[PDB]
Amino acid sequence: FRHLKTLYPDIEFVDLEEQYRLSMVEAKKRRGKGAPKKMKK
Amino acid sequence: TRPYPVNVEAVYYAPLKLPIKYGDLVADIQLRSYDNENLDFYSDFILRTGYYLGIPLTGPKPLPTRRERWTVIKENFERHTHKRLIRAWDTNPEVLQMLIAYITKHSMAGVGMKCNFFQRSEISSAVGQKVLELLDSPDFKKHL
Amino acid sequence: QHYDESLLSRYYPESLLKSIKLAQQTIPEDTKFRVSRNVEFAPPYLDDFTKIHPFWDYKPGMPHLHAQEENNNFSIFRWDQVQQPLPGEGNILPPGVSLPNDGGSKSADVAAGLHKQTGVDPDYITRKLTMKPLVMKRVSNQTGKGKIASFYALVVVGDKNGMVGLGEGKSREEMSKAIFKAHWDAVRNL
Amino acid sequence: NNKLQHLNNMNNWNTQIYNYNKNMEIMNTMNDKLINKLLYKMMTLKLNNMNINKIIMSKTINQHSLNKLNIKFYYYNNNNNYYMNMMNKLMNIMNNNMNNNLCNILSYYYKKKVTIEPIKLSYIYLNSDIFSKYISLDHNISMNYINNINNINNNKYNNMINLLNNNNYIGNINNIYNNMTIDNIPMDILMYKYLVGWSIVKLNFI
Amino acid sequence: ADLYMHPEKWKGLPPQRILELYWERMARLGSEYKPNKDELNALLTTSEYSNVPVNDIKKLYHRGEQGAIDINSLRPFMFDELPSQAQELVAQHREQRFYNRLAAYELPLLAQYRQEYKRPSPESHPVTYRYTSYVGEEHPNSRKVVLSVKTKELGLEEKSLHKFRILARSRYDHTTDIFKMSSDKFEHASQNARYLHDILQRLLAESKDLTEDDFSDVPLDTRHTIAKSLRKKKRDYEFPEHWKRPEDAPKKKFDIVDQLLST
Amino acid sequence: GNFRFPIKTKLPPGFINARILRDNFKRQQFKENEILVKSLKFIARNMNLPTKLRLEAQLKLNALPNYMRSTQIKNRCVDSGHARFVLSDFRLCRYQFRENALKGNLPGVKKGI
RNA sequence: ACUUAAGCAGUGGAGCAUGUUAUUUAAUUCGAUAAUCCACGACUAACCUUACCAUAUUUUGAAUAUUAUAAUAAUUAUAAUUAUUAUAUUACAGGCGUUACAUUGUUGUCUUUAGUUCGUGCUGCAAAGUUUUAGAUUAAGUUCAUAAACGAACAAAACUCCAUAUAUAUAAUUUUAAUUAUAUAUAAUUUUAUAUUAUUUAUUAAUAUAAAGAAAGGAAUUAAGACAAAUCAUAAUGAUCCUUAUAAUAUGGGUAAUAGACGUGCUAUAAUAAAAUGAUAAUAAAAUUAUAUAAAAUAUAUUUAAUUAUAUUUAAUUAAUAA
Ligand SMILES: [Mg+2]
Ligand SMILES: [Mg+2]
Ligand SMILES: [Mg+2]
Ligand SMILES: [Mg+2]
Ligand SMILES: [Mg+2]
Repeated sequence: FRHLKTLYPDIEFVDLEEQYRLSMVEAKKRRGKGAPKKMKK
Repeated sequence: TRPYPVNVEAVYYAPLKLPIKYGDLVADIQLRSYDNENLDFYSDFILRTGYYLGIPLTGPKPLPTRRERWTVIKENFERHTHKRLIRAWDTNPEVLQMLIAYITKHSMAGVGMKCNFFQRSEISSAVGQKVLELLDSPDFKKHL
Repeated sequence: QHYDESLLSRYYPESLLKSIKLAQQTIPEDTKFRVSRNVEFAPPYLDDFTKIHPFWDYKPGMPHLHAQEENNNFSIFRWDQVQQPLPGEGNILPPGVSLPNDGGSKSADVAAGLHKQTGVDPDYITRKLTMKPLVMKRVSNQTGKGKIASFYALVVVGDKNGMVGLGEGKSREEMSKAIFKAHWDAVRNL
Repeated sequence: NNKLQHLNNMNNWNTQIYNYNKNMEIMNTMNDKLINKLLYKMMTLKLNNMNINKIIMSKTINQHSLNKLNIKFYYYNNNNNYYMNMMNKLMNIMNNNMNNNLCNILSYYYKKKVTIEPIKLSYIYLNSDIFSKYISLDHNISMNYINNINNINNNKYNNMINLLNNNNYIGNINNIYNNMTIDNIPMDILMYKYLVGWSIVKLNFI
Repeated sequence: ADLYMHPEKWKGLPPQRILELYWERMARLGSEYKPNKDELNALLTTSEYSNVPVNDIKKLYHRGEQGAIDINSLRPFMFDELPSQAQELVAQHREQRFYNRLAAYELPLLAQYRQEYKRPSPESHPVTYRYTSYVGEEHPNSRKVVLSVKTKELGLEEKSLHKFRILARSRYDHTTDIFKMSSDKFEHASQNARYLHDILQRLLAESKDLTEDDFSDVPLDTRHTIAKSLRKKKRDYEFPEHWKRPEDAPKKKFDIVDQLLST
Repeated sequence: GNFRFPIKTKLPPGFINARILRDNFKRQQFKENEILVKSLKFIARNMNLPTKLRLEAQLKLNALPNYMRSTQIKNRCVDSGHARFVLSDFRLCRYQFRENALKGNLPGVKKGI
């Protein structure tokens, strides 16, 4: 799916699974249940 | 009523087969598929193609069906490989090439082929390379 | 059998003519044809295959398994509609349809069913009779699994000129069906 | 014995293939699965925002021939002359684009020629898979069918006995099939024509 | 026929033709599609054919779906379509008709490429090569070649033939008198054919050589053939000759009907 | 830093988990190092050659990393990543094999009669 | 009426194999516990598998997207743009973490499935009932009878598919097993004629005799309840928890330790039973061989040979052909 934007610029493809994952991250983001920031080396 | 020539009539009947004159076996065509309807239809088409190409073809000899079985722990699953055989006799290699190319052009789904060609004719090392290189290398040549 | 060239020329396209010539010289005239048994290569009907039927034959330009068109010569560029429309009338209706709006109220149904079942005149029922519901209630029955509710309707119908009838109807599903049954019974009890 | 009155047992399987090289057959099955999932992912199309069309398509039928692959699938969608909507662009990139159409990339993927065949279904209850994916977001007929089949059989019988009363080759083909024709035989003999039952997903067609 | 690619030639065409060419160019070009002057001017003429105002077609051309937006579920069944399964059956019949037409009107055109079978004269063409071709597959066994020859037709005298058979070892079968060799080591089948032919020339050359060769006193070994035959069932027996009694055979009976029908 | 394994290996095209990734790494590295390992084994197992070369070959064989060994490759389900009850005819565990056979994804498979 | 009681055939005290439990262990990865009994998945655990222990060791990691610097190309014109490929970039990815963290999906176990609704008709003022019948028959829903009840839909049955017996086609009987192979088709739920005994008494069952029969077995296919589940390894989604650690890689170890305890199998405890031998080779079926199989031969155990096990060497076969 990553390759599609390069191949077919006119057509705009929505991958539903990534939208669901992003919305779930936002939902956990809203309630402060987000993952702790990864330690910088 | 409406004239219907011989070609259209031949479609509505079993494929015509040319007689074998000499008896030389030039090509064996084995068709195998997991279902039989497509298999027999394609065999019939090959027979018609061979007839119109002038190729004596014996016919689709039924060969033993292979049965693969699997057990899921107790459900039984199985796959049947149906196999047909068509043999070609007394014709030139070029005509076999035309037959095979044409029937490959118009093949049917789910059917696989093997073509064995008999050509009567007149009487008249990657690992090894690597082993030599290692033996030349200065980790093995240093032990001579 | 064998036909002379002109007779086929008038009755067949020119391109197919050369195929028919080669078939004529290829198939002996004394040929005997035996029907096949295991595999039916030909259609059940009779056809000379000269013309392409839009429904029963692969559409020209449509990609498919046996597409003989060059891969980039397909002529299907608008995908909005169903590509191959239905043949014949354009419809697939069963021998008798029964859809009054898609085939290719209480008073009306009461009148029709009553004329069908007892011979009563529909027009008299629809025009002259008037219904007023008298009793409308919910009655329950206990059962081992649970309590089951039903709707009871008692209605009175009459033409206001000396004919009056009483009808009772029960329905577990809806009160409207109970009123329908009560109207039916009241018409029967005139 | 007739292809208008039965469904080929080959059509039962989504990937219909036989290869002498069994490893290539397994590879083709895996490729069919993965490409089917990718085709599933490509079926949603939005134009800017608030224009999210979702095409529901059944599972793909991968017809493997010796010199070609055909990916057949059914799909549901939903002044039109002078522009292109998202679904039309999707199909045109499936087959019609000159430069980087999908079937060329799939041909490089499979190492054999590839074509894609989308077919539109104007309703949702004409396919169990499409119907299920969408909702995620008769005795007279039989009597007529049997009697009419008997009519065709008896008509061929009548033609043959008449031809006999006027090897096993009998006579001209036209007299054998005097009245049988494209208009009357095909549509009448076809099966699975009407939906006679359903249970929301199992659709019974007879 | 190159109408769609060059913008210059839409003028004067039937309206449906301009519309189809417009669709063709746009669909084929895809992302590389760009507006053109002549296509728009030709599309201006198509306003009469269909129910569209001129400015409306300009707008639709300019801005796609959204320009048109700025300007169903569980629907009743109209009996205008088939189920998917019935459509599969119709596809089967479409394939059947395609093949029927093909056999009807193209296969008769393959007779022009007929050629007579010049039989390779049996004695002077005794070596048969088997090549295998798995059509439409990359099968490693496509490289195997089999060279088989009935040893009698080899041009050899008794001592040379006996040497040939002795040196063949397991590759020679005394019962069927066949010498068969299989080669699949090289990548292609032609390389294996050359390999087999060269080995045959070596074997023949040194079998024909009897100058310093004394393999007459070595009996031919058949233990491999003995085992191969021992791994098969035999139906050698036959009905005893003396047991046959032709006297009791069915005797055909006279029937005058066919006599008069034929004479 | 960027990748768990010493050498860059492309991602499998289907279901992914850690054990599938390790399996794929070992498989690809076996592909690359097969010829070298076979040559080393030949030099080690060839009694014609001097003993010193045989011992050198054996020591070099022992020095190789684990992702080059042939035995360490284990067949895993390509749909769930399970390593047991894997059918090599489809490279699926018995459960995934069952579901795919019921759904018709496997060509030619049917229910037993 | 499951299950029991009876009859028959066994197995059953020992050794080993293989599980579970206990105990130990650094770990001996995971499984049950509301009082009969039950923690018990193995289509192969040396490494991998692997999930456990020890020691080191990796930190945007496996993906998606953002925002930036480097090379590659394509164009325009060194620059502009596009892409690709790296390096960062942080949302995060990841988790064989948790069922005392829940709900669907299902996976099974048990019961009921000639029965449940719907439509009419009829009885009762009505809630309701649908009646004889709480019938007969069979080994059993397999079959009848009656009566204000009669219908349609599912379900069941029929039907379907195996097996069997035949017919047609196909095979130039060297891919030979034509005694075979696989396509189509037919056939049966057996049909009859009498005798005797019962019978709702014949236009019925029990048998038995005679006649035509190749005809004698089998599987699948539906819903409704109710219980059990996290090796629910039969999954998904969500809840919560870790984010230098409960994530990830490598080396080795462990899953095989034994006082014991109980299951499951294999080998035995001798003569209605074990051993040796039995080459023109007594007699099969179903499988498997491109990530192979390994024939015959030579050599060593070893000894005239044979047998058996390895070694050397690959003959054919990628297959109705050879193994
Ligand atoms: Mg292993
Ligand atoms: Mg380890
Ligand atoms: Mg281990
Ligand atoms: Mg997570
Ligand atoms: Mg873990």
